[PDB]
Amino acid sequence: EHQAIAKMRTMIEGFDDISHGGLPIGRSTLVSGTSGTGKTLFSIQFLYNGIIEFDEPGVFVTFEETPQDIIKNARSFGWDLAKLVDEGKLFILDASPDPEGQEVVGGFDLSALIERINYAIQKYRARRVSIDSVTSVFQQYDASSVVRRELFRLVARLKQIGATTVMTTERIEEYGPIARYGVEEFVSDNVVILRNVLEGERRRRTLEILKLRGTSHMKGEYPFTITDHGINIFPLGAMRLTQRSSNVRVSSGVVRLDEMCGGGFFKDSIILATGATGTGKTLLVSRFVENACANKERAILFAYEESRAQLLRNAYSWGMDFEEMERQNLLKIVCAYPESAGLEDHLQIIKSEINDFKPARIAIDSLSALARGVSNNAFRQFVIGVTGYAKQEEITGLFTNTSDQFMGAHSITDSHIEEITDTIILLQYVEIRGEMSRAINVFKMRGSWHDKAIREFMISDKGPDIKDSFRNFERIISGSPTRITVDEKSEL
Amino acid sequence: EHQAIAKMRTMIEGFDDISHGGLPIGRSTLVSGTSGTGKTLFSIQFLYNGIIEFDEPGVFVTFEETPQDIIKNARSFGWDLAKLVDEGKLFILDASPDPEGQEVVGGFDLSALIERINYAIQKYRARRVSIDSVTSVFQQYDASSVVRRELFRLVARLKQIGATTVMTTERIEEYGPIARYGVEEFVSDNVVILRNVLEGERRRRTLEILKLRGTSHMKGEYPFTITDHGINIFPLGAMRLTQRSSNVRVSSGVVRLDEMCGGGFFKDSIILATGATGTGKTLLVSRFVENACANKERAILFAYEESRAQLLRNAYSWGMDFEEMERQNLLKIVCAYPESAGLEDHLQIIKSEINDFKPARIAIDSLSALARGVSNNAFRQFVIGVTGYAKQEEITGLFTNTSDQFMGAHSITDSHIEEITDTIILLQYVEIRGEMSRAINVFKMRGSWHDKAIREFMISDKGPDIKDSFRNFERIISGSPTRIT
Ligand SMILES: Nc1ncnc2c1ncn2[C@@H]1O[C@H](COP(=O)(O)OP(=O)(O)OP(=O)(O)O)[C@@H](O)[C@H]1O
Ligand SMILES: Nc1ncnc2c1ncn2[C@@H]1O[C@H](COP(=O)(O)OP(=O)(O)OP(=O)(O)O)[C@@H](O)[C@H]1O
Ligand SMILES: Nc1ncnc2c1ncn2[C@@H]1O[C@H](COP(=O)(O)OP(=O)(O)OP(=O)(O)O)[C@@H](O)[C@H]1O
Ligand SMILES: Nc1ncnc2c1ncn2[C@@H]1O[C@H](COP(=O)(O)OP(=O)(O)OP(=O)(O)O)[C@@H](O)[C@H]1O
Ligand SMILES: [Mg+2]
Ligand SMILES: [Mg+2]
Ligand SMILES: [Mg+2]
Ligand SMILES: [Mg+2]
Ligand SMILES: [Mg+2]
Ligand SMILES: [Mg+2]
Repeated sequence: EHQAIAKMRTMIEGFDDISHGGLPIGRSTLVSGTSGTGKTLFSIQFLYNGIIEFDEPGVFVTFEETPQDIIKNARSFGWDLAKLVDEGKLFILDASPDPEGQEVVGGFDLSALIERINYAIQKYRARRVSIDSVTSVFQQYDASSVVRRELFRLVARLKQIGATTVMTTERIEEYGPIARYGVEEFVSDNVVILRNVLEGERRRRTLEILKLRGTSHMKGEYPFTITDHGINIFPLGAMRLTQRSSNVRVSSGVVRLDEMCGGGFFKDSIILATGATGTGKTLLVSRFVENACANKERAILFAYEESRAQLLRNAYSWGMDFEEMERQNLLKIVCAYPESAGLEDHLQIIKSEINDFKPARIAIDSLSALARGVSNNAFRQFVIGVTGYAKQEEITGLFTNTSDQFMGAHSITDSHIEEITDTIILLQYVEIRGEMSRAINVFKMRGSWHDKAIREFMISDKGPDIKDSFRNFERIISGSPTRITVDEKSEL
Repeated sequence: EHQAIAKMRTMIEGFDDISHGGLPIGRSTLVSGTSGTGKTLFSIQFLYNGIIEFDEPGVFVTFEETPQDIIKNARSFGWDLAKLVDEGKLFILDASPDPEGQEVVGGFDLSALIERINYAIQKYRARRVSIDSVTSVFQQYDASSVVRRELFRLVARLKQIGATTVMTTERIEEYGPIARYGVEEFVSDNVVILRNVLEGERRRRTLEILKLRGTSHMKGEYPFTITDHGINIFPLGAMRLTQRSSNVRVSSGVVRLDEMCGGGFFKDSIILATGATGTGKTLLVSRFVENACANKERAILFAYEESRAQLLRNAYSWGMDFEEMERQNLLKIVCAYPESAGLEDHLQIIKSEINDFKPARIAIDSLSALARGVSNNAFRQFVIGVTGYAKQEEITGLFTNTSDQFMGAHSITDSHIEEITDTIILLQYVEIRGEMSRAINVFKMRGSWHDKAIREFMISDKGPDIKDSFRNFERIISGSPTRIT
């Protein structure tokens, strides 16, 4: 063909993006990674989506796992391969060793296997093939060279057959060589590397497309998660900067604030409330979530610091009843510890919820909490995730950030996310006569006018009351002001 | 001969400057890298260019990839090789192994292949030769010493024949030995290393001319990109300090601002707009991007923080009308997340757009965003790149930076780009009576006078209104002045 290689869609969520269409038709993609990375799973999701979505027959060749075990473990994702096998759509060809015994199984092996495969393909009219762990085959007594040739033979005979194949391989080091023999990376046309990176005591899964001879692909590692739906990849670096923006306004749940914001937050906008511990971020959230129920809209509240019990105790105490918001089915509370998983897991958790509850407002009490430990880049990436997800989804996001130091805060955010956010509400402590009073400033607002006032405010059972600025002070921001004016009133 | 080693141009963008001229004639250059680095694409771009620019025949010896595949793959970049083959300008010598099977045909191995490569050179009057993955050949069962002889012999037969060769090898360690057997390094005259260095979930491609017997060449790694047009290297260090410089002015889209700058910006200049989050850089960017259209001059606005939609929104609330700008074909919006690529790539995309649109003004909203995560050195290199480019293309550039701390920032740029810039507009907050007012200062202008006052300003639908300075205050730069009555 006078054309540049074409790709078969895998349908594995996110992979097709990273691969600019899927896998090159007629060629073999090697998928390698250490133990428990998702090799096998990937190979099955590949054949499975083929059958279900394009009615393209597949042949799964297995060297170590038993056809029963393969079907069985597939139920973990709601896949009945047993049924597909029956309908002649899927054909697992068992090439594993019988628990008994026979020697010299390396000669005929490949050859007899190739026509076994050939016959299978020809037979069920298959378009997709998966060979799970070729590695275990020469794992009989071979050296690099014997591996290089044997491989080249199977890739080649397979290519001639016209099958779009996925071959699996095991590794021993997360970043060491690509595949056991350091010979496979070259013999294959395409190379994909699945990583199960430790780092901390957490494990981050990532997928990289090392090379796709003939075409272009995204470069690098992409975090992904195995779920009850298989491999789910998040091309955070593929998400486009083309989200929608309306001048539609919506309320903060605190009128005076709405005023300060030029008349309520924009519907399309990511909000951030910062400030030292205890200033009142959670309050503005509660009042923010509520406001979405009072108007009969749906809102979720992912809290990483407090519980569902405490969030309800303190919320009632500020006048709004979360209980009802629940029953009526307009408010949904999540709750979980930042350590209960890794950033890639949370982002998905979040994305999930959002799909089943279709919120109109979303609040994440404390990003500063999800930044506990994680790397700064890994974090920033996460923020783009949630942020960028809700933004294109016309969801108003309110995020919290506790400043690492009360009073004297020289930077809005310690993780520098400032640029990623549309609106920024600042809460700070002001020392005024041996007493600690709050201040509330609408630091910025992208589309609106807002008010440049550092208004003090109080919290009570009614909630937050926004009073007036400290016009007669110098160094408010510092948290430790000073009074001015030296002329009271005298005669002429 | 009696003179300076002659060099054959590769025409591979940027490589000839790196190698000062091209690849040494009649000698063979070793090119190694790990899988997916572009070894093949290099050796094919070598022959392919020889044929298309110089009508120099080429012979492509393949040891693993199939001839039809090598052809097919090249379509990636829009290169019909089947044709070049059919016209006799290129010949793909298929030396790979039989898919079927045999083991006693290659007993005259090395020698026979030399007579085949040799017969082909004389046949097609080949000048350039690419041997792809010689490595896999001895990948049958050999020891280092055995590889140093066969390699030597070959290289020699081609040097005798007089062909200028490109032999490609494969590595396993991005920074370990140059080739599998740590023997090819020294059997070749030239060594070029291709690297796909990971480093933080992102890959960066670099090229390095490790050695070139007999001549000089640029030392160290240069970053490259494999695009639709093949390899493409930016010799960022090879860019000289030879940009033209006029005294002609241009407006900032804000009269008063042009007044503070002694009559606006200099056409040939890099302007920096620093300020804490919210101060108003984008408001300035927009007004700058608009002034180019009113003058019927093209301008590109590379956004990395907001969107085409939002920008358009916010632009509208400040007056103007980005919509019209677009239609009229006077303004172009880009948009992309820093993460949506590595610095090397972004640089390109930018370069790219500029070429297809020939803008008079460029605005990169938030350099500070581009600097996210990357290394400071790799970032400086990026600024020197974009900057230097516009500076040589007579393009006026407005770059934006957001300081990490609002108020009291003690340096214009955290990444330290100040020196690389001609003019620096600075925006800061100032606490006046429990309120947050703005201030704008033309911190520096290399060829003009410019006002030295720290004037306050408001943002209204109409736009930015530069007013008067805080004369009766002390420590305004501290963010929290001290009104002295
Ligand atoms: N329903 C599920 N939800 C979440 N994770 C799961 C689920 N099922 C399996 N997993 C995870 O995926 C893993 C299975 O790995 P998998 O069988 O895909 O291939 P592998 O380890 O790459 O290769 P191989 O097991 O053949 O050596 C489990 O170990 C577990 O970590
Ligand atoms: N009924 C109430 N009356 C007066 N003040 C209250 C009442 N409830 C809470 N507060 C005040 O509000 C503060 C609680 O903080 P809040 O729930 O707003 O979250 P935060 O400051 O954002 O984050 P964190 O509490 O984790 O520091 C307390 O410090 C307290 O002074
Ligand atoms: N049109 C294209 N646009 C962008 N990138 C491309 C395009 N075509 C190929 N690529 C990229 O270039 C690479 C090609 O590498 P190439 O086949 O030239 O040799 P190699 O990777 O050095 O060695 P090997 O033969 O072992 O793969 C691909 O892996 C891919 O990342
Ligand atoms: N319609 C408007 N009317 C009055 N003021 C506005 C209006 N729109 C925006 N503003 C003001 O302008 C500021 C917006 O900043 P701008 O869009 O210019 O970029 P920035 O501050 O430089 O950077 P970033 O917003 O990415 O942090 C807000 O802080 C706000 O005070
Ligand atoms: Mg707290
Ligand atoms: Mg709290
Ligand atoms: Mg390679
Ligand atoms: Mg190659
Ligand atoms: Mg900013
Ligand atoms: Mg901005």
